[PDB]
Amino acid sequence: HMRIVEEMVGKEVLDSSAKVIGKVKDVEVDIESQAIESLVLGKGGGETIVPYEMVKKIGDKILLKGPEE
Amino acid sequence: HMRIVEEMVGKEVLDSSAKVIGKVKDVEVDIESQAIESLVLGKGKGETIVPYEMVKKIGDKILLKGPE
Repeated sequence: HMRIVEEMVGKEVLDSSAKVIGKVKDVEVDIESQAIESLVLGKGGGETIVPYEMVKKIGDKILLKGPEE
Repeated sequence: HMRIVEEMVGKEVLDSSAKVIGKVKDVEVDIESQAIESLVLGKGKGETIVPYEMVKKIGDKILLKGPE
């Protein structure tokens, strides 16, 4: 249960290497399943689309999983 | 497929009786099931929580409820 705008947005996404890929710009949703399918991140100064199946944890920051994870 | 914040936050949501319940200020998702919970409407400070269940269509506006 999370507020996309007020919460899960503007949130930094880190890859498994503790690097920051960017922040959450929006969230692509599949119209059918009414389900999430990917996060659209922002560079800053243009967009990166990361599959939601990559997200490992979502707390203060969003942690993507490793290649072996 | 449909981007959320972009093409869905801000749009007005209308009744079955073509009435304006409010505008979508936010949307909640069940980060586990990967499902959109409901829409959070700006008012008529206060908030209305429309079970995303209903939503019949999304165009320049959001249409909902019916005979079900």
